[PDB]
Amino acid sequence: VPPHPQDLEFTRLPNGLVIASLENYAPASRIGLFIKAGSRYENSNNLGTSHLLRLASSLTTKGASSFKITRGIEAVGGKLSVTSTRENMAYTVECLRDDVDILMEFLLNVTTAPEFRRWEVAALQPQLRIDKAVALQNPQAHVIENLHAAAYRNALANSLYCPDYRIGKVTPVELHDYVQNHFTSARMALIGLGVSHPVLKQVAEQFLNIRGGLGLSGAKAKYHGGEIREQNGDSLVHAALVAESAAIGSAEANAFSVLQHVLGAGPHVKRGSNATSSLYQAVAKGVHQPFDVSAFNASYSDSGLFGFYTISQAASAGDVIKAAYNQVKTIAQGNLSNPDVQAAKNKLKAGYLMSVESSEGFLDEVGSQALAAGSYTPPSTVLQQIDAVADADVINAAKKFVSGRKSMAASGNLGHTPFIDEL
Amino acid sequence: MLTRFLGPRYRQLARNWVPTAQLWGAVGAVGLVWATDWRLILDWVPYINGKFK
Amino acid sequence: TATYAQALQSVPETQVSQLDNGLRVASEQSSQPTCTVGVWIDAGSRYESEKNNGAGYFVEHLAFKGTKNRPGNALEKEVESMGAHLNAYSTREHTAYYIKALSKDLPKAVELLADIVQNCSLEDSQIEKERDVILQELQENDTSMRDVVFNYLHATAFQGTPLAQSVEGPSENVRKLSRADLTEYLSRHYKAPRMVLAAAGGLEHRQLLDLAQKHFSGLSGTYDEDAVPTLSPCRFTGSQICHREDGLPLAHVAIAVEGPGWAHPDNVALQVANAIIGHYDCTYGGGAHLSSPLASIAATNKLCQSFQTFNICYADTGLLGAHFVCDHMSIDDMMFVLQGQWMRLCTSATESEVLRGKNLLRNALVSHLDGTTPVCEDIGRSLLTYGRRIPLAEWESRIAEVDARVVREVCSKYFYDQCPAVAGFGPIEQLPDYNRIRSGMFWLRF
Amino acid sequence: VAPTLTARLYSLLFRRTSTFALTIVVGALFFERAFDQGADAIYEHINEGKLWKHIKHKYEN
Amino acid sequence: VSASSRWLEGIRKWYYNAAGFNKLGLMRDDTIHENDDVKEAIRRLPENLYDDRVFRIKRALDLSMRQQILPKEQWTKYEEDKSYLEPYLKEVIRERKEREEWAKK
Repeated sequence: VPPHPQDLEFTRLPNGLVIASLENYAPASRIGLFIKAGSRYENSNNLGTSHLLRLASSLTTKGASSFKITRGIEAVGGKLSVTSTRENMAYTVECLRDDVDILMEFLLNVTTAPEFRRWEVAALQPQLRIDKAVALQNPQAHVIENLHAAAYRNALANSLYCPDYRIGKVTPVELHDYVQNHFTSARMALIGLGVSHPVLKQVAEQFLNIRGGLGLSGAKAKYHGGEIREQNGDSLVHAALVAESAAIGSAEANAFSVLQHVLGAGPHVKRGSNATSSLYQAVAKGVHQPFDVSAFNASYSDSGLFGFYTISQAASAGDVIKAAYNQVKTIAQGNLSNPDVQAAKNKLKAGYLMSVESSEGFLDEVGSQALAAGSYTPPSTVLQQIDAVADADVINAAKKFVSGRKSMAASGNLGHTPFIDEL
Repeated sequence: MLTRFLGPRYRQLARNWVPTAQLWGAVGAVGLVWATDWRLILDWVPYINGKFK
Repeated sequence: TATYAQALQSVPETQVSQLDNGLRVASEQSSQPTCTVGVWIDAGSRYESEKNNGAGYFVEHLAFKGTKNRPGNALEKEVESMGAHLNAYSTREHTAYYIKALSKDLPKAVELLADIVQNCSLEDSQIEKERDVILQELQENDTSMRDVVFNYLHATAFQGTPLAQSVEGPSENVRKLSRADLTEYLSRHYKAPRMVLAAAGGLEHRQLLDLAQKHFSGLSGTYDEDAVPTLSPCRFTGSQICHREDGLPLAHVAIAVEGPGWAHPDNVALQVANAIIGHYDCTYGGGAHLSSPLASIAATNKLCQSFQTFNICYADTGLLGAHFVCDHMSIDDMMFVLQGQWMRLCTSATESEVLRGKNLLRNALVSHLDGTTPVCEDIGRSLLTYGRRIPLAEWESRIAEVDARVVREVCSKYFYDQCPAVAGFGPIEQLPDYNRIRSGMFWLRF
Repeated sequence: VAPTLTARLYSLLFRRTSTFALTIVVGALFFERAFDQGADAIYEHINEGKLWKHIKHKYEN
Repeated sequence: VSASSRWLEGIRKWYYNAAGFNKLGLMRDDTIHENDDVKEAIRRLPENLYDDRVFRIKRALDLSMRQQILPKEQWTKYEEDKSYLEPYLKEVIRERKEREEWAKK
């Protein structure tokens, strides 16, 4: 006999800040401050500033020295983590119910009263290089960073990791400027889990009334296209082929999400043939041995990148890519079932529901929604939105991929990896 | 300015090391006694009465 | 607003029910539209012979490749089409097969699990394809220094016992295991009183029961009797295995004393002490200011790339200790500091740090039990090892009772002047000699 | 009264280096006396030439 | 404010002149004994002050070597004597003291 739940409470303040909270009667609490401050807001003169910032969450603040932040949070066994995407930065803090108050305070201090002391910032610079090396050991991270650099000329082109030439060069004044102009009320959302609406609303009215920065979601990402190639010798070639798709929130985005499942995202069975994966079976048919494929789908506030990603031996790259590309073409020409779209819809819905099963997944979805839409859309209506996607919408998205100017990134021994020209 | 070492943890520290500091002193004592043949202290021990009277 | 303490009481009691088999069926109903169903089995590798070793790992590979009612790839097609996820694991002591799916799909999910766990089609052509797959996996696992060291540590700590064996088996067994071998291992272990159907999410316990009788009725009933052995204890040894290899760039070291098994009440105090020592990694923010002295000294002096304490549990024994990764010239300092912390805790543990340990442990417990999947797993595993589901309120009570005195008494019992099992791999010229590691397990101050 | 014997010695006295030392020092004291008298008596028996003769000359003081 | 404060101020000025670091172009903070708190404050100084501080010490050690002294006009004047280190030292101490409070509980 589980307790009857609670509804999420949502509130836009007149200054643009959003507050959302759910009272799950959980032993622990989760508070996140979501901010529209991701790397897309960086420019040519300050690249990497949002990286160093992401790594600077425990430097001294007015009201809380570094030592305190660390000892204080660890004394109650909680967490402080900052997670970034090209669009947002999210400061999440976790602890048992009884301790929300002190964690909330450190959170506010990290996000609204950072001091960025010269010497503490100088000591932190080398962490960019350690942090970046660790991310870059996954071939995917280089690829996706180059994919974005190749696709856009602008903001979404920026990297999530500080460019090497900037390591050691980002200044305390640049961190201060980045905070003052992006960490403002109209660009922020305070989400809570295991707390109460009045408390979050009180906190937001007392401490989150900051405004004097920039305004909307961008300078506007100008999709451009092109390709970046990194010779490597890794035995395995990683490649990503993509085209401009649709901005998040729009009906077309859902069509792309359904297309992603028609083609194939991750696996569902441990060590499986991946029978329902269109891309996989299509490559497998003519390629014998080590390989992987998956559709890729990135959606942003004012743009989107959809296509596929392949991993294969250096000599099979061309074949794998060509087989994959042709498979999409097949759906663009109309060869798409109805039970296929149905299966894709089920894969997409089951997965989304699975994505918000836990506190971490739920909180991130609520926070991102607050930023992108300024709303909270219940799982029922998301399931409804997915259902509205027709077969022709999926066919149309495929058709958009096939004829749109492409973008591509690839790493490995590229001797048999095609150039777009050749696709 | 030795007020740095005054608090609950240091008080807990001191206690955890007492049985040990006490047993180290028993070692030091018997050790001193047996090594100089401390007449005064030894004569009370049952055996080890190798000084008759 | 509810307190932490009050929230522990609000967690719905896990419902346990038994079939006329020995199949226990347990569930924790929540309000989620998603769920996780699975079968936990008291089968591992600690149950295997020597010639046989790798048997279950081999079955795991065949498990999702065809049943008699669902051939070659038909099963995959069903799981994938409903958007579900099918996974599985196997340790030295436990095997699991679980489906993560939408709540409506519970009937089908149990039905599939049943088919997989009983009517498995170990078809010759497939068992033959799987030997190449597993050998490749062995080649892969060799590159993971960390996986290697824990297999080494097990192999030395548990020398001539079944616990010294790895889950996957030696290559010679992979290439020789027959269908007969597999079928026999299945017959011996995959039987009702040794399995638990577990679920978590939007399900009512009766549904689970109905499904358990509907699709699992047909095991142990007309079965059991003679040929069902228990588990023999495994002697812990206490020694060292050093695999010198200067070609690898960082050394991996794993050291541990013998811990008590799953059952023992004192795993809680050990987990508190371990928490105080904690873990570190070069990507942690907060270097110098970290509470844990090991972590702090490791960060400032740059004595490692990572370290983690652990408390591994088996039937009546376990490995309690730490593992670290570091540069060739830092192995000695790293050991000194590690050992220095164990003794400090054995003798001079203070109160404030014990509250931190307890607090880190309350957060870990609850943070982990978040989502249908970890909870379902928790139910299945618990019943296999505890016979009960231990509610959070009880774990809280057990944690709450730990004070400094307990830590220094419980750490003393396991660490103070005991022989460790040491496993090293990589550039280990500076791994201290065994006698010296042994002499760091006690202190002359004390 | 044999396996548990060296076990008790370890449990009650050898575990801590405190007791370990205290015991060998308490153990050095008694041992000195027992070895001294015990060895004097062995040196005493194999001889009987020195001050066993004392009973005569003295006493007349 | 009045007669008394000026008298304590002139006594301080008198000690200053008698102390004689001014004669070697030194500033008060250049004479501080280097313990850890201080070593850290020196570290935390900005580029300019740090460079000026080394030149002053060098100028003095050089003078001190040949046992000479600066012309009177180049002596540092009291209260034109910038205590550049103080704020840094103060904060380093404040930081240490907090560590110390935490170490008691």
